[PDB]
Amino acid sequence: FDDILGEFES
Amino acid sequence: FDDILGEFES
Amino acid sequence: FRYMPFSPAGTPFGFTDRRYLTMNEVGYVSTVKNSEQYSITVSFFDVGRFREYHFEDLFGYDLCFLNEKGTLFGQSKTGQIQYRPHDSIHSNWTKIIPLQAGERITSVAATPVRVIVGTSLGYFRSFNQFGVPFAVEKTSPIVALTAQNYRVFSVHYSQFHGLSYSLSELGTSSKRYYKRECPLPMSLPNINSDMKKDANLDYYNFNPMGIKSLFFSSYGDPCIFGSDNTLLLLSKWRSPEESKWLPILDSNMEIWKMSGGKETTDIHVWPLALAYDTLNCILVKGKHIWPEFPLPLPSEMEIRMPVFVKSKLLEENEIQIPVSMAAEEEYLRSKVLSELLTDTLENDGEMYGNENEVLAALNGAYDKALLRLFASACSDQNVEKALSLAHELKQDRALTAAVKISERAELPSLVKKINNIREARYEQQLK
Amino acid sequence: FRYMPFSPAGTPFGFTDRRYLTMNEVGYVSTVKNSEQYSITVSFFDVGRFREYHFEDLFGYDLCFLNEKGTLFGQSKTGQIQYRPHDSIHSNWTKIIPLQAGERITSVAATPVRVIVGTSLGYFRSFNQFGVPFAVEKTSPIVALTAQNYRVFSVHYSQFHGLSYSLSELGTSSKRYYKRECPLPMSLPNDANLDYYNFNPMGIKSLFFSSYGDPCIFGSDNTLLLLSKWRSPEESKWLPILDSNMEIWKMSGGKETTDIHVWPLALAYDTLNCILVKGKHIWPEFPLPLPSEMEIRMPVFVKSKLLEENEIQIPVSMAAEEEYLRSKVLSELLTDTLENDGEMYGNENEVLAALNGAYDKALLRLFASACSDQNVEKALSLAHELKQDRALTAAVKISERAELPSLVKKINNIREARYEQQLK
Amino acid sequence: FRYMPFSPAGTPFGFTDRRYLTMNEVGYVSTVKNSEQYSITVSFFDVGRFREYHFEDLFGYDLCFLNEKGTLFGQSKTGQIQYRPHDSIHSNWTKIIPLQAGERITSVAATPVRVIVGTSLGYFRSFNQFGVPFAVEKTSPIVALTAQNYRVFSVHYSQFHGLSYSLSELGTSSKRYYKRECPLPMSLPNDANLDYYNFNPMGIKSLFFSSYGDPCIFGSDNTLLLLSKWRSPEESKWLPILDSNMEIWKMSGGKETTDIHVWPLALAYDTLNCILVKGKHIWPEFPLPLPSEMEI
Repeated sequence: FDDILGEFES
Repeated sequence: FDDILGEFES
Repeated sequence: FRYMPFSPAGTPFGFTDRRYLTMNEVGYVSTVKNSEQYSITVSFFDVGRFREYHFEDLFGYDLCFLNEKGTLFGQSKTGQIQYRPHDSIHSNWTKIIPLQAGERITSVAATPVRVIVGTSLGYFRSFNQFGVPFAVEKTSPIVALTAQNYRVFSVHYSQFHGLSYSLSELGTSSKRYYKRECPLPMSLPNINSDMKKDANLDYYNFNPMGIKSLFFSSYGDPCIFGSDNTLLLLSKWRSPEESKWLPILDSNMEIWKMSGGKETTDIHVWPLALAYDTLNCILVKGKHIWPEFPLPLPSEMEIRMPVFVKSKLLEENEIQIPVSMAAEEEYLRSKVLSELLTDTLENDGEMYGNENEVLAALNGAYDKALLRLFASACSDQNVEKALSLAHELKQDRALTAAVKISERAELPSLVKKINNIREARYEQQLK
Repeated sequence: FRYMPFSPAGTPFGFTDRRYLTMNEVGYVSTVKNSEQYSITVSFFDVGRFREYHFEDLFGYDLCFLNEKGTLFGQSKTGQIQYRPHDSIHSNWTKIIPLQAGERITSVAATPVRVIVGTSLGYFRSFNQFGVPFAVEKTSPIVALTAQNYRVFSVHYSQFHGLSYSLSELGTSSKRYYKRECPLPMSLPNDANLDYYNFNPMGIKSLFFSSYGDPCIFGSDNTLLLLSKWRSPEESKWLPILDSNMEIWKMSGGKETTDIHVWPLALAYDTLNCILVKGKHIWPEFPLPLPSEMEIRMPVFVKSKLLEENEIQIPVSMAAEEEYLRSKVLSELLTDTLENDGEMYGNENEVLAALNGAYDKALLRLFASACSDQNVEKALSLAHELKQDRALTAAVKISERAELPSLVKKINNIREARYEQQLK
Repeated sequence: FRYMPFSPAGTPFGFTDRRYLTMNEVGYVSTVKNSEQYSITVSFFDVGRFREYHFEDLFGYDLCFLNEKGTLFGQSKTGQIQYRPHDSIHSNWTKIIPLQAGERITSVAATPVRVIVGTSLGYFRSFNQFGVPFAVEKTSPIVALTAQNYRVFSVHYSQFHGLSYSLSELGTSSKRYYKRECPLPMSLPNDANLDYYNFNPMGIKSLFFSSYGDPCIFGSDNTLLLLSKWRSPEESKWLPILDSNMEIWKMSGGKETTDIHVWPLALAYDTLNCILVKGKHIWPEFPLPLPSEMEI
C-alpha cells in the first residue's frame, strides 16, 4: 500500500 | 506637591 | 476527631465555674454553675434598648446564638433547643432535635426570621421565627454556623476534605447555595508539646478548630477569626469563580503597633463583629486569651491590610507610620472596601440608607491615597511606575490632579500619556 | 512538615559552595557562597539578546524566577524580594513581605506584568512589574508557583488532600479561577540523591506553562505531565506526554543507565527543552552544559517488544500508533488554544494544520496494517477516526487493493454521511 | 500498603488450585493451576445465549472483566492483556501495557465500545473494543474499575485520605468527570477467611453499575451502596439500599447462622442478583450454586 500512502503524503 | 493634593480633597 | 459544641466568641469554663456561651455586637450571654443546675444571664451593650435578664437552666445549655430580636439556646447532647424573643410580643418556644446514636448538635444560629441547627452528622435543620420547620438537608459534618437575615454561613469538616464552607440563602420554599463546600483557608491551631501545661490549653480542648468567632459583616460579607488572630473576609462570593478569602486585619500586628513596637504576651483580641471598616472587639488583658468576668467595655480596631513590616516600622520611629508607606496600605484597603461595597449595592441595594455616600467617600479616599503614591513615583523620576499608578485612578478629576503633579515635576511625556487615558476613557464611554 | 523554598529547576549546594537558584529556556541563575555573603550570576542562552551579569547578594536569596524581561529574587526567612529588569532602562525595586511567626516564602514567580509571592501559611501576594500591590489573598499553603502573562499556576499542600493545584488569571479587575484546588496526580518521591529530596521534598524538579499556555509539571518519576482541557472544569485531565526515563533508555540503545538524567527547562510545542546531566547526581553541575531537545512521546512503548525488533529502532506499525496518539493529543490542545485565546507566536495555525496531517497519515498506516491482517472491523473503527475527507478517500483505495468490498461500502457510507451533513 | 489485582466478585486460590477470576450476571470465569501453566474457563448463566469455552493460559492472567459482548483478561505484572469476543465472528486481540518499575495493573474493565486499564501508579489507559488506544491519563493510584457503555466508575487510593471514587463518561468529544476523587463512604475490613483479605485488602467484594446507570459497591460490611443523583452535585448521596445481613436473618426465620454469605453479581432494577454461599468460607467454591435474587 506504500504507493497509496506515499500518494497521500504529497 | 502638597498644594495640588489639597485641591483634590475639596 | 471530636466535634465540640461551637458558639460565636464563646469561652470555656477553664478553671472557673462560669463562662460565656456566646458574644457579639448585640451583647453577651453567660452561664454560671448553680449547684446542680445553671444560671444563664443575657446582657446587652445598648443598655437603653434592651434589659438584662436571667433564668435557671435545668437542661445545661452549651450552645447559644444572639441576635437583635431573640436568643437561641441549645443542648448538644439531648438536642433540646429554645428560642427566646427579647420582646413580649412572641412567646418562647422549645423543640427537641432528633439525634441518632452519637450524633450531637455542634452549632446553632438565629436571625429575626430564621433558626438554624447543625449536627455532627451534617444534618442541617432550619425553621422560621415561630419554629415552623423547613426541609431537612444532609451536608458535611457542621462545626460552626452563623447567619444574617435569610443568609447562612456554614463551616464543615471531614477527615477527607479538611475545612470547607457553604454560603446559602433560606428562601420561602427551599435552600439555595451561593457557594457549596468550597475550601476554607483558615489556619488551624498548631498545638505543641509544651502546651499540655500551657494556661490556654483549655481553649483548644473546648474549640479544637480555634475558630474564635465568625460572622457576616454589617454589609453582609462572611468573616472568620481563627487562632492566628487574623480577620478573614470572603470577597466576590456572588461569583463562584472569583470568590477569594482576604486577610484584612492582623490583630497581632495592631497590638504590636499599639504597644509602641513592643512584643507583648498579655494583650489579646476577642472578635465581636465587623462594622464596615472597624472590628468590634474585647481587649483581653491577662494570662488567658479569652475574656472573663467582669467583661471589659468593647473596643474598636480599624482594619488594616497586612502589608506592614516590623523592621521597617521601627526604623521610621504608639508607632508612627511614614506617610508614603501608609499610602500603600490605605490604597489597598480602600480598593478592597470599595470593590466589596460596590458589589453589595449592585446586588442588594442599600440597607441602612447612607451606603452611597460611604462608597463615594471611599472612592475619594482611594484616588487620594493613589495620588500620594503617584507623587512619590514622580519624585524618584520613575515615569513607568507613575503611569501604572495613574491607570488605577477612578475619577476623571483625579486624572487631572495627576497631570498637574506631572507638570510641576516637569515630566512632559507622562502628561501626554495621562491625557491619553482621559481620551481613551472618553472613547469607551460612548460605546 | 517543613516547607522548603522552591524555584523551577533549582539545585542544592551539596558539598559545594555554589548552586543554581533557577533555570529555564531564557537562561540560568547561580549563587556562590562568598564568605559571609553571596555572588549571584544571571546568564542567558541567547547571548545576543541579553548580557550576562553578576552582583553581590547581601541578603542570601534562596528563591528565584527568571523571565524574558527580568529576574525575581526572594529570601524565604526575612521576606525580602527584589525584581531586576534585564534592561538598564527600567529600575530595580525591592520590597519586604510581612511574615508571621514560622511563616516562610515558599515560591515566587514573575511575568512582564505580574509579580507573585506564595507563603507556607497560604498567603498569596501579587504585584505589578513595578511593585505596586494588587491584593493579598489567603489560600491553602503554597509550595510552588509559576506564571505566564496574566495567568498563574499554583501548587498547594495540606495534611488532608496531599498535593492540589489552582489555575487562575490575574486580570485588570479581579482574580478568576479556572481551577480551584483540584487533585494533582503527580507521584511523590518514594540513597545517593538524598541531598536533593531534603532540598526538594515534593520532588518537583520544575513546573511551567507550555509555550502555547498549557500548565506542565515534572516530578521525581521524570514524567512530564501536561494539564489538558483546563478551560472546562469537568473535562480537565493530566496527561503523561513524556517518559524521559524511557527516552534515555532508547537513546542508550536499549541499555539501562544510572548516570544520565533529565533536567526540565521548558516545553515548546512538542519538544522538551532540557539539560542532559551526565554524572552521579541527578541535578546539573558547573559549568552548565548546552541545553538539549527531547521530543515528547506518548508512553505506549514496551521495552520487551522494542528489544525483540532489534539507538533503538522502532517498528513502523508501533511507531504509527504513538504518532497517532501524539498527534491526537497535541491537535486537541492546540485547537482548544486557538478556539479560546488565539495565537501567540504566529505559526500556530500552520502547526495545527501539519499536526492534523500527521494525524491522518499515521492513522492510515494503522488502517493499512488492519487491512493487511484482514481485520475489517478494526479497520472501520480506525477509518471513523480520520479527519480529512481526502484521508477517507485514500482509505477507500487501500480497501479496494486489499480486496475488501464490505469495508469499502461501509467507509463510503461515512463519506456520504459527512457529505449529507455538508448539505445542512 | 499492597496493591492487589482486582476483579469483580473474584475469589482467592486458598488451599486449592482453582478460583474464580470474575463473576457477574452474565457468567463466571475461573482459572486452574495445571502441571505447567493455567487453564481458564468462561461459563455463562444463559446457556442458550452464549457458548461456554476454555483455553490454555500460558501467561497466568490474574485480572478479568466480563460483559455481554466479550471477556477481558489481564496480567498484572507483565502488563499483558487480551480481549476475547463471545462471538467467533470477531477476532481476539492481545496487547502489552507499558509498566514502570514496581507498577502493576490493578484493575481492568470493558464495555461493547471501551477497554479500560488502571495501574498502581495511577495510569488510566483507554481503548476501543479492537485495541486502538484513545488516551493515557494520569490520576491517583487505581485499585478498582468498572464500566457501562461510555461511563466509568473508578476507585482510587490516596496516602492522605484513603479511598476515593471518580465517575466519568468517555464520550466521543472528551472524558467528562461527574465526580472527581470524592469520598468513598465504604467501611474497610475490620480467622478462616484470612486468605481473602490478603487477596483483597480493601474488602471490595464487587462493584458495578445498576441496570439504570447507578454506581454500586459491595464491601465487607455486606451492604449494597447505591450512588443516587450523581448527575446533580448538590444532591448526590450514597444509599444503603440493602443490608444483606438482615435479609439472611429473615430467611433464617430469626436465627443467626454464620453459614450463609452473599456474593454480589449485579443489580437489575428491583433485585440483587447474587450467589448464596454455604460453608466456612465467605467466597463461593466449586461447583457454583444457582444465582439467587434478593428484593430491595
